[PDB]
Amino acid sequence: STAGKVIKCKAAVLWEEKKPFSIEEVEVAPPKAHEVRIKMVATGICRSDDHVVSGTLVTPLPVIAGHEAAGIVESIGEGVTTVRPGDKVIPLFTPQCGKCRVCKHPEGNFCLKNDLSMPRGTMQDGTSRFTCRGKPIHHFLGTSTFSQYTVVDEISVAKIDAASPLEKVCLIGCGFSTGYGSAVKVAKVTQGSTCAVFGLGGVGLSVIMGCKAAGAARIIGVDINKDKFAKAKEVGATECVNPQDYKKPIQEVLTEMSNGGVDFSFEVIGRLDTMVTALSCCQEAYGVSVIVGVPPDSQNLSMNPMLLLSGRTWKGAIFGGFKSKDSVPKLVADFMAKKFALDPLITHVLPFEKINEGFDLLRSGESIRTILTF
Amino acid sequence: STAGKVIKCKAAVLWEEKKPFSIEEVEVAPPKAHEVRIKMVATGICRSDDHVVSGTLVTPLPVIAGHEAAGIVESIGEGVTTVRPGDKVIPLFTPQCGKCRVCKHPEGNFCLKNDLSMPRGTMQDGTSRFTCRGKPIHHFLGTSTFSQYTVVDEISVAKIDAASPLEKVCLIGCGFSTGYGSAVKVAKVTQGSTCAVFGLGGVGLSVIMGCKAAGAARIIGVDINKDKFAKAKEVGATECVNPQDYKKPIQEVLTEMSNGGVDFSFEVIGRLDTMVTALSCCQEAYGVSVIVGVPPDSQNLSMNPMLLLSGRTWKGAIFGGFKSKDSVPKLVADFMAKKFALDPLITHVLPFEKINEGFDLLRSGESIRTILTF
Ligand SMILES: NC(=O)c1c[nH+]cc([C@@H]2O[C@H](COP(=O)([O-])OP(=O)(O)OC[C@H]3O[C@@H](n4cnc5c(N)ncnc54)[C@H](O)[C@@H]3O)[C@@H](O)[C@H]2O)c1
Ligand SMILES: NC(=O)c1c[nH+]cc([C@@H]2O[C@H](COP(=O)([O-])OP(=O)(O)OC[C@H]3O[C@@H](n4cnc5c(N)ncnc54)[C@H](O)[C@@H]3O)[C@@H](O)[C@H]2O)c1
Ligand SMILES: [Zn+2]
Ligand SMILES: [Zn+2]
Ligand SMILES: [Zn+2]
Ligand SMILES: [Zn+2]
Repeated sequence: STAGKVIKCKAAVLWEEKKPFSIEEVEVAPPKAHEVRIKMVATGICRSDDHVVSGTLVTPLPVIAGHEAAGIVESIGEGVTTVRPGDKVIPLFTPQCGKCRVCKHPEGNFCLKNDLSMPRGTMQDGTSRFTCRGKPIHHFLGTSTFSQYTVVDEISVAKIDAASPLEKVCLIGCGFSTGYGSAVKVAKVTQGSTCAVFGLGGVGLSVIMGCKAAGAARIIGVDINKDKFAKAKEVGATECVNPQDYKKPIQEVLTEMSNGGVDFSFEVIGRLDTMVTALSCCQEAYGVSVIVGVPPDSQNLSMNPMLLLSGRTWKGAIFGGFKSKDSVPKLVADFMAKKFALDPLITHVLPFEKINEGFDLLRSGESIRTILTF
Repeated sequence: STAGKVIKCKAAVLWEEKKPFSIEEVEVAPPKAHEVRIKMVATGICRSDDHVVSGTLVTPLPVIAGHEAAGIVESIGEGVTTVRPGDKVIPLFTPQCGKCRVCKHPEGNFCLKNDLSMPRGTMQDGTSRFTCRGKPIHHFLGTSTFSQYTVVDEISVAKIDAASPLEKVCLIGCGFSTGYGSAVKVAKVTQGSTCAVFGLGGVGLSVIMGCKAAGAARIIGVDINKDKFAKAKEVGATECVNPQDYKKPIQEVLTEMSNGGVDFSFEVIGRLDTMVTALSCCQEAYGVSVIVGVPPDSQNLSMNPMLLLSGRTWKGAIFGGFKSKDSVPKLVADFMAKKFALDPLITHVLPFEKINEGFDLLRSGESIRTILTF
């Protein structure tokens, strides 16, 4: 609660890979010049947080993962000008300093002040703000939402409507924005088109939501988990296909289904094989393929360049192509006006303490988005 | 010679790979329904015809190669309505049937009636038209321009200006159009942008040409052949770099001089390695890399997908994204209106009979385009 000095609270520390999270008592230091201390309220568990544990996404340990949340400004640091104490807010794993090359660029959004290309696991000061035992804990994407209190650089935080249901709205901190943005912003799905979405998780279902918004005619969901097909159909999919039901490669199935290939295909899983399969399944001469999922640390993929030479465009995108600060509050507003629904993504809600259970639900396949409340 | 039946003439037949062309006598058969027989006046030597001789580009031998040329209609077949005997024309290696899904699509240009994805070496009806010695000979991309006379289907021929200079306009058959289109049409170079072009041959120089037309503020040329530089700077290049002069990876070099990467890179050589180096050297969040060169048959390239996750867009294109039949006439017009110059690309003009010498020049590095005359 209240402060101007070190706060002691509970956080979900990950000490080693492939191990459960240890909810421990951490000392969260006060915000410095241009930083804000936020009292967390809810956090969605995304597969990227899971990649940290399984070691697919290399970032320094010990660490406090988490990047999809909504909280409340507990205090403000020297120089802050964009938020104030008591303000509802959303941390931003993709920052927007407003000064670098990309921020200037009217299209690019992968801000040069991010901690994703080369994780230091720090505050921009190059310092940590957490300590457990006596040891300093790293930050994740300068967000670290698996904690009652976290401190973010102003560059990495966005003010949201005071009437927002922080428990719903946290999905806009990643899952929905990344997925919905891939469809509408990065691939620019056209009306009457035909799309194919590989991966029916919380981000994948969001991509389907975006294709429906963008007026697509057919939305083919693809997943090796038949159970996902209901939600997929409920949020827009015109049909779902399970690769395992077939005796021929899914590209062939998809091309034939779409008489020649899909207009837009999306990879929202994170593995080398589906990325290429998704590319190949779209129309050879003008199909667009967008890589949305996060692949394993240092793995290369092999592909035949003639796939491109014909006329195919392959892209990738972080955070749905959205300029972070500008977009999250505008998105939250659209939610408020009821232009899209988040409920369909939310399968579970557990108290933060049951964090490990939420990840088990993820990994087992019974959940889409499980929200942890504080 | 005029006619209504077989015309016995001369041509360069490639009987076996990695062997010179044999200039000999072939029998060119009269055009069937919707076919046009054409008397050739001039042809350019592109690297793709060399790929055929090297076996890098697989197409059934024996074959009569050649894809960039211009000539005059000697005769037409039953049902033709878009050309007449006496008309100047350019045979299109990328057809435009106007009926298929790609042709009806606003941006696609790779017609579904092309003989490039699965090369049969024939004509629309699956039958040849050339006989040498006594055995039938194959067609190349439906054009086969290294012959005094050839036959093409109505969908692979465009009528051009009756006043156009054929030993010039023949470069629009491939080299210019494909290179100019890659910049202007495919990548869509923006004014003020920083471009990079790997490979300074006829096709590369034309890409430079288009970048200038697009308003590129910086256009860097990369080549291991130092002697190409002058002609590059001459047609638009601002700088020229020779990878072999540095002790560090070319992408490091290119990313530093462009302060974090170029806006648009083009691969116009045809190698797996440079298609990746071109991709990496462009800005991570919004850079665009276009593949123009033709890779070796069934070779795959390895690459790290994070490159795309950042925000980069990778594309490829045939004939510069140009819908063949309607664009070629319009491009010839712009030539007539002095909108662009083809003269800097032409370093030699040899008699058709000296086709071998032309190829040797190409291969020795001291040529850009050699025009062969009939
Ligand atoms: N680009 C970004 O900004 C970004 C942000 N957050 C998450 C991501 C990534 O997106 C990916 C999805 O995240 P999520 O929705 O939270 O994940 P979630 O794990 O809920 O969904 C993954 C889905 O893919 C399915 N799947 C797995 N293997 C296959 C397969 N081989 N073939 C077909 N289907 C398969 C699986 O059944 C599951 O439903 C993951 O890699 C996550 O790290 C990217
Ligand atoms: N996409 C299409 O529709 C299309 C049509 N025709 C040809 C092409 C292809 O375009 C490519 C170029 O044609 P071209 O302009 O006739 O060939 P040309 O040989 O004239 O150009 C090749 C140039 O690349 C240079 N080069 C070689 N190695 C390197 C290297 N390692 N690094 C940098 N530069 C290098 C080389 O010195 C030469 O200057 C070729 O691969 C051809 O097969 C594409
Ligand atoms: Zn995420
Ligand atoms: Zn920035
Ligand atoms: Zn060519
Ligand atoms: Zn067509």
